[PDB]
Amino acid sequence: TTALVCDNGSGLVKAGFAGDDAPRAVFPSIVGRPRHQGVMVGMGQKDSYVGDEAQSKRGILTLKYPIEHGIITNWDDMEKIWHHTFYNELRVAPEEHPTLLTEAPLNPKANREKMTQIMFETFNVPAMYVAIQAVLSLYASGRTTGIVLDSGDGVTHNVPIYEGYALPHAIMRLDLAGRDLTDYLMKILTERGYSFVTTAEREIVRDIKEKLCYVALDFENEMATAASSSSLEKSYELPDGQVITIGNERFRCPETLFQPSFIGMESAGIHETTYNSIMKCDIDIRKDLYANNVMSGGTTMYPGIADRMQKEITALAPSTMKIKIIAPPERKYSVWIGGSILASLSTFQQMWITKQEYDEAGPSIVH
Amino acid sequence: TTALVCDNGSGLVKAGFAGDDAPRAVFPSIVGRPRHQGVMVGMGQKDSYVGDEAQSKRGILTLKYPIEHGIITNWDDMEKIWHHTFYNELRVAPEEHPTLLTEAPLNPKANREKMTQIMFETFNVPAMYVAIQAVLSLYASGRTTGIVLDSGDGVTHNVPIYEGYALPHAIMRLDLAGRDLTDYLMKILTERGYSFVTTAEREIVRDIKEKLCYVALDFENEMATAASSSSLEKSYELPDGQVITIGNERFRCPETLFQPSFIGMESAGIHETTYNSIMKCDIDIRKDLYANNVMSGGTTMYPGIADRMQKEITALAPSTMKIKIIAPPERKYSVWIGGSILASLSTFQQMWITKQEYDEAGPSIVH
Amino acid sequence: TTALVCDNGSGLVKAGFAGDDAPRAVFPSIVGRPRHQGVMVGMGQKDSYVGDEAQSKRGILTLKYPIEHGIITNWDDMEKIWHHTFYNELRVAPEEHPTLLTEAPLNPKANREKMTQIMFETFNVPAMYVAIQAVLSLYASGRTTGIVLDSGDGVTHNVPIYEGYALPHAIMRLDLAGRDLTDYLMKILTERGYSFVTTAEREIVRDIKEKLCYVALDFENEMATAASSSSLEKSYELPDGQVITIGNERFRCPETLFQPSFIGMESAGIHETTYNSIMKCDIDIRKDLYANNVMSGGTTMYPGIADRMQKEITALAPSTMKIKIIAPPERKYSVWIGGSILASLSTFQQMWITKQEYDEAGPSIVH
Repeated sequence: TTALVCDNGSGLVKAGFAGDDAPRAVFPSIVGRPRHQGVMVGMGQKDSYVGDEAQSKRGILTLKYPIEHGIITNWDDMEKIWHHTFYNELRVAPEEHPTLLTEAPLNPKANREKMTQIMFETFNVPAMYVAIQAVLSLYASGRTTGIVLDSGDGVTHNVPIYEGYALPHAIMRLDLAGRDLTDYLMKILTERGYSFVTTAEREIVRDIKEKLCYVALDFENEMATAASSSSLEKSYELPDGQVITIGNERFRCPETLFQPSFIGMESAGIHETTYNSIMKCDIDIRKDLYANNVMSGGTTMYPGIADRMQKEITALAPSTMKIKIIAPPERKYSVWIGGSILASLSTFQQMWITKQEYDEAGPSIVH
Repeated sequence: TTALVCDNGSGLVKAGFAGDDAPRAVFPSIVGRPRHQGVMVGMGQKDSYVGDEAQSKRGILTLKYPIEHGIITNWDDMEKIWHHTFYNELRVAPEEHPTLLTEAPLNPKANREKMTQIMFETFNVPAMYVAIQAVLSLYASGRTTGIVLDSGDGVTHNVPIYEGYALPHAIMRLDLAGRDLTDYLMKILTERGYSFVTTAEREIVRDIKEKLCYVALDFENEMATAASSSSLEKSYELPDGQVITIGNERFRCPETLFQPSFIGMESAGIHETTYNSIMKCDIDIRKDLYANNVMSGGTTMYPGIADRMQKEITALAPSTMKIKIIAPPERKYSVWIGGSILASLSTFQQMWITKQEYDEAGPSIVH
Repeated sequence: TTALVCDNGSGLVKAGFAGDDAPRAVFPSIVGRPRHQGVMVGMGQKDSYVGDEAQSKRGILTLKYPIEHGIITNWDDMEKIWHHTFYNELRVAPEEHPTLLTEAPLNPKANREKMTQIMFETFNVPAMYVAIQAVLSLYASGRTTGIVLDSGDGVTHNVPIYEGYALPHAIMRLDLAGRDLTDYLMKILTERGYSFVTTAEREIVRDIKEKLCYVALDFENEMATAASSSSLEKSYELPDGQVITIGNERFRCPETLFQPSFIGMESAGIHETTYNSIMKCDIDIRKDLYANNVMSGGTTMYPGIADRMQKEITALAPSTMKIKIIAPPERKYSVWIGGSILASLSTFQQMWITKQEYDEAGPSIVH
């Protein structure tokens, strides 16, 4: 009966049936093989633990994310993510639900084909559709115009949409955030003697990326007050007992979003990719792209944005033009709240790929 | 029919069929040749007396323990231990029982090979398995995680196990206790004029190590109250008639377990080997190694432990972490209660070495 | 007058004035307190012996290396290393020489500050500079491009440099070798019954790490010929009289450099850190990083490298690309031969920290 909205997270895969409030299942997408000798012999141990149990059994496994730089690294682990989610989380049969899957707008072909093809032949869903994650965040936002920011660990994208069409030549992909923000945080916590070399401990770094980080209002003046003796230093507690005190680096790591030079990436910041995508759109349409800048995803939830993002864009943009930055409550579930609206509406249900069409055309003509 | 659990004591060899309550036979493992001229001529005297009769015929023999510093000194005496136990104690035929043998985790190779090989070719058992003594104490404990302490006269070991695998690089071997505690007790009883120079009399020292010793709560303050006129002095009775009054040295000898400098050993105490083995294990796993410290063996049965061990570890360990020291009732039979659980369970019975495999591979591939 | 190049060894501190051939003084960096009771009463004994005399007075002391995991453990012993070297080895006055000190590229802050600050305030040098050990090995190598390997007991590093700039986001630190290779050698010599438990005896293990070890060409086939009766076994002689015969473990211990799983470290081998640091550098620059792989330090002097290192990298690297592994004669003095070239050249002498600047800025602005 009911359609299923399953979002192919970069993080953080999100799953829930059509409507209403939020995804029913969210989990960190990890598969982990056992890296220690089995001498206990109980045995009772699984061949590979998936999440969430692989986030409660850290250090006895070696966590490997299955999606890396926005591409699925191997479909052997990906299929196990899917199977684990459908059977032992959601508890639904594939033959009972038409599904809805997500992708990234600037991702290589035939990665959507191979995906679509494997999911139809392995799980035998009765119908399917694959949406780019940015378009769904417009439905979630409830605006009919604007530039969409889907930023997750680790693929960001910048898609401009105007009432009610998209401009093909204006889409910008930054590989700037967020797994590289995790790795950069791990490199600048070494500056205060906190060395987290192992795979498992890298998750702890990610947890400090959630809770303790913030973004500055003005870099130079936050760097100034960091030099002062005042308490920028916040004390985190670690599962083994250690108390970790981080200062400067706490606001330094997210600031990378405005200066990619810090992480050593040549590309221009969110600051400039916003401006340069708007100034690749037609003159008349720019008037309503200003004041319809819509952020989304989990990596836009740091405290110091959006009024940093606002002040930076407003400084580079032409004088005497109104700029408002639209940032929804609960951006982490934005894409999913999109998907729910889509699959419930008539009539584009009948633009979904159905099994009869798949039998005829296979991976051809997916576009 | 029934499998036999036979524990290769360092002491104190322990033997009993599979299940249930306790080993059927325990004995001090001594062989003794006759050190006096035979002029009685009855004769009727055995070429060498084994225990228990060699502990009732002391002084007419020279007792020689067959396992010394955790290694079997010669298999000529060891084979006589085995033969004596199977035939004139247990009263079982070797061809009727699959056996279960024990070893130490950090013991030289090919001492397990040579053992396995001699026992298969001499006693012709139909199947065999050799377990390290620490792993069996986990089965006895009924916990799935924790650091294991097998301390017997005279090899201790410290093995960390986490659900349900072992960490290879964290095993610590101290040669600190217990035959050196016997020898140290013999050296500090000389301080009160009790000189026990002969081999036989050394057993009497060992008996005073059992009954009269205790461990302090705080060394410095027990040393203080020893200087006081109050009765720390306890009167032991000796088989010849002598009444021996020991004071300070009564709590001094076990304290060596926390300060190896007293016996002149360079290595760090149980205090520090516990901490340093935990801080060689992964950060996430340390959280559940704290509060799963499991003691075992006969030399952990002194009265003043475990709350000395507790207070000392709790002082060196990081602040705000829960530490409980798990010390079973009847630790002297712990290993054996382990072995019983192992050989009764399916399926690792079919990971035992069988005669057909021994015919094919011999001492090769025992690992 | 003349500047002094003093290399802050992890081993093995190296010292010599500016130019020409080799360091004038090399020594094992040990401080040792006396672990036995002083009953001889001559007396004439020093409070603590430093090396070299602490390597001729082993067993009466407890040797403690002052640098542990690449960090200075306490500056009380470090200052005594420095004082001993300058006064009773080199025989130079601190006020007479501008000095040159070394560090590690991925080492916590403020460990270079605290060092610089203590050495300026304690020894009152008229000028100072602190170089990372890898950059100096490029000057020694005489190449203008390439990835630098500084591997000493016990911090390795992997720094890529291209004509004539460095790439910040490509530096990799492995804590894989070499004190852990010493400890691993001590753990696998126990497999042949050679138990070297004490601190002093650990030096003897280190000496067998120098002389008798080798690296395999192909692991699986060297493991095969080890199973054969052919003489891989080499006989070492020990200062007490013992003749030690080691076989398999002789080539097993260095092989850890290609498989960190053996020592239980989660990180990827030199094999993969070489490849993964090159494939984090820009596409155009990789062409000349291939064939400019430059090794350095004392722990790269084992016999079986570099043609193992070559064959392993050449197998993982893309097809049809020339790979040469540059390994200098006398790699143990490489860093120092670097330092000599640096301090002799104009003009970056005037980028050294001078006393006037230290008076003004102190430990601030060392970077």
